[PDB]
Amino acid sequence: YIDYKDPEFLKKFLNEQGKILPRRITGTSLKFQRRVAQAVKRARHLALLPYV
Amino acid sequence: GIRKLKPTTPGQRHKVIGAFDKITASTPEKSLVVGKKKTGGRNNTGKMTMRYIGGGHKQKYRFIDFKRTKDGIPATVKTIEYDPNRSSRIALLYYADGAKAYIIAPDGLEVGHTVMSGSEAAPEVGNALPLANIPVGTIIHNIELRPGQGAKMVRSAGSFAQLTSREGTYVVIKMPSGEVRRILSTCKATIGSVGNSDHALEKSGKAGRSRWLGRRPHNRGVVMNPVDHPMGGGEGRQSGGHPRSRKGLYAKGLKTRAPKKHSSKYIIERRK
Amino acid sequence: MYLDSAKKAELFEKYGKSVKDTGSPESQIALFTFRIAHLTEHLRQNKKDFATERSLKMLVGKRRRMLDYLIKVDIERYRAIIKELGIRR
Amino acid sequence: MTDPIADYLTRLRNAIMAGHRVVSVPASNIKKEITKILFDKGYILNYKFEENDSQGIIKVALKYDLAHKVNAIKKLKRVSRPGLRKYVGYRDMPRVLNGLGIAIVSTPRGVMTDKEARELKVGGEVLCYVY
Amino acid sequence: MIVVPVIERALKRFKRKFEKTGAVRELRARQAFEKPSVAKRKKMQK
Amino acid sequence: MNNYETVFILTPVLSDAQMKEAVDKFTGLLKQEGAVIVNEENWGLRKLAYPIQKKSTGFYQLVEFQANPDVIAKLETNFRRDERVIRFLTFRQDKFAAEYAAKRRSL
Amino acid sequence: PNGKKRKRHKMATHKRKKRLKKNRHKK
RNA sequence: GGCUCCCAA
RNA sequence: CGGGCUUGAGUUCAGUGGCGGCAGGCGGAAUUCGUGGUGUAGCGGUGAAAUGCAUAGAUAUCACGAGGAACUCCGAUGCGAAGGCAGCUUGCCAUACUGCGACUGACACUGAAGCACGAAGGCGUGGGUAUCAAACAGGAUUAGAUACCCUGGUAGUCCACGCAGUAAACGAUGAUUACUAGGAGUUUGCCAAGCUUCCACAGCGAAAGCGUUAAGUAAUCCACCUGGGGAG
Ligand SMILES: [K+]
Ligand SMILES: [K+]
Ligand SMILES: [Mg+2]
Ligand SMILES: [Mg+2]
Ligand SMILES: [Mg+2]
Ligand SMILES: [Mg+2]
Ligand code: NA
Repeated sequence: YIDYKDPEFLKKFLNEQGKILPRRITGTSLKFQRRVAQAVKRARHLALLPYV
Repeated sequence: GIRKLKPTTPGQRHKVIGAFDKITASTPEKSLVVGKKKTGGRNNTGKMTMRYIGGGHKQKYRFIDFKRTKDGIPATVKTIEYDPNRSSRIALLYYADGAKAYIIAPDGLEVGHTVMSGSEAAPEVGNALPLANIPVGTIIHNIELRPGQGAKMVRSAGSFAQLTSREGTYVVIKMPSGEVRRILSTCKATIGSVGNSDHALEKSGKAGRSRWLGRRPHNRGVVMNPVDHPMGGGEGRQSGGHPRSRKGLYAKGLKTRAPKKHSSKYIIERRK
Repeated sequence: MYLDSAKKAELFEKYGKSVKDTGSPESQIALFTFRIAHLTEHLRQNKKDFATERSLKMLVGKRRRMLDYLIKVDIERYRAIIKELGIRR
Repeated sequence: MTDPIADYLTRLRNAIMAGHRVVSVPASNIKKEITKILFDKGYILNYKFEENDSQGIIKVALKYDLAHKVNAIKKLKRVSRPGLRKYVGYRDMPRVLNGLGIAIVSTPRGVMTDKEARELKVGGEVLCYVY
Repeated sequence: MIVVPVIERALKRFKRKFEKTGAVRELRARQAFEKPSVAKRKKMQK
Repeated sequence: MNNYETVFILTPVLSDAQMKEAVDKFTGLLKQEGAVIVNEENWGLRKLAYPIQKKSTGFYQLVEFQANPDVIAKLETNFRRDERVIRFLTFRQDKFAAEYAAKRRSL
Repeated sequence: PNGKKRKRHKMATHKRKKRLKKNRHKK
């Protein structure tokens, strides 16, 4: 369970523009990638990471 | 709801009336009603100043509390009742003080509920609050224009207004007509929209129902003589020229609001 | 369907010998009827839940097939269960 | 399952086509009789009946001609299917491959081949053709 | 929102950052409408 | 019952007294609804990633509790009705998320 | 997958729909 | 007389 | 017809999973309109232009205000009977797969009628109406242009309720059951299921090709075909 908190942890999977990196760029597997994307979007909703 | 009549007669083929599904009592409160006299559109000199008025069913006036100055006294909703004087229904209230009053029935207000007025009242449906205390974006009705003068604005069946934003001593409200205008934040409004929104779906079906409601036949101007109407005259049918009234006032797009009225300073966007 | 293990156990104890007999025709018929009623209550509010519909119909079909098995095997048991559940309508 | 006898024939046929040496089938009385008839007529190398907790297993070891790498059985055909049952008398018993094959038939005297069915003058249900 | 704080080196860096972001590709894509069937079949063919 | 975690942001204009008043109002509403409370936190002032209501800083509060699934709607109605709050979110946490939260509270 | 087979059906559909659209509004 | 039904109350 | 069994089937328990359905809340980017500030000679568009908008103050830029619609990256996989399903979150449902040392004991498969669901477009009533855009109007290109290109623009596209019942509704391949080779990838809970994609033995096929997700080997039931046009 990746927490929507720890935004500093969350930037590990983001690029310079704040977008979500593809699963092929890193080593993630599908379940972990889905959890990462969900956490990133939850934190964006909570205004913990920028939308742009 | 509505009830569509079956076409057993030609006068009933196209008749749709209300289902009266919200009314819980049939008798009005005796201390809050009084017999009302009719005008045939005649003023105090006896001259007919307004046409097409006359007859109809006898009616009694119901005292509606449009002011709601009993701040902080809770009241219980007793009955939802028919009112012949307005398109909406009304609600009977029993205050814990022992008073009784009639209010415009909002959509969603049920018998057995509690209502309150004043600043400390919760913003629930049926409660009356100063606009300074209403959360932004709430559907409202029965809006005061001046503080203490009583609700004037949003009263017809099914109608509602919206509090769009607040700007200090004034709030911004969007009207049923689509006008956006500024209202003093010390004026009061009631939470919720007026009930009986199916009132617009009713069809009279026959001329007799208009006669019962107290309207008299309206005559077109093109079927009069020139001495009676500017649009009358001619051999056979004729179009009557530019549409206008008996006094020659144009009836297509000519504006009649006074161009120097002061209230236009509070009107942001206009729509009729 | 407000269905949980406690309610299922209560139903199995009420219908069929012992509480561990989850597979008896009577126990299955009782469970099907219970969740059929609850799904009807759900649908009357969510009238557009066409997926909960036809799930209701598949439950009805399962109950009908169990009742047909009871017909083929022991008619008296079928009379008793439909009397105790008020099914026929 | 709709036709266990046809399934048994299909298992044998598929094993032969694939080139297997042993085929395992779920057991039944009529299937055991058919396996016995096949062994007696010389179409299969061997068979074994195993009685486990289920209905049992028939283990059949097929016969291959080492001279030509050709199985002893060429065609297996189901005749009387559930959708169309076929019964014949002893006078109208079929002859398979002009007498070079066999027709397993169930008769009131038991399950046998068309040759002994004709000899004993009994008819019945034509189960299958083998050659 | 590509930011290149700072002239030829700065301009080359800005152009490279824009190319890496791919703003011109998405702009060319957004210049016209594509049916979902067209997009799905293009993805399947690619 | 069910484990929930809500995070909400208040405006940076109120003081600590109004902090305590508002958070205690929400806590008392949950308690009246019938919820037990597991852990209340306060991240204080944080610079928002993007401006909200023309404001770039906020006050972050987190509450993890247990309740029947009927009190969430009342909680959101109160949240909307209160003009002091600007952004709220709630999550129903499963077994894995509750285990992670317990580890976080233990650490 | 010649194409003429579908062209003939397309022609027939065009003719039928034209007939119906011409017959509409006339009683 | 009351009762029932109705809305135009 | 009567009795028995547990492998088929179903019920229970546990584990795991999902753009599966319905309903309520919340959000940011972009676009349109209005108001105000700066500023003035063009903007827009094409193969090239014109129509169009602009000194009675456009395009551009900053702020205030309002409203509608769609959800970048993740993102090619996954789910659903099919049609289809993708911002976040919650509530209420449904369901698949795996195992159980649990239960019942053949309770099964298919299915003419019938019923339910069923893309887009279309129809009725009431809301809403920003973008795009049939019809329509204008400007071009042409021998003409009732088109392709450009500028406008109304139904419609959005929501609720109700009709309608169609599609290249396609894997152009009906549903069950059992069996029969290899390679290369891939999702999920522990080598192994349950899937989801490409070469390819036997076999099948007129061939292209199919090939354990068969178009192979067999059994059960349903639908449909019998030269083309006329003619759905
Ligand atoms: K008239
Ligand atoms: K005159
Ligand atoms: Mg005359
Ligand atoms: Mg004339
Ligand atoms: Mg045509
Ligand atoms: Mg077809
Ligand atoms: Na419509």
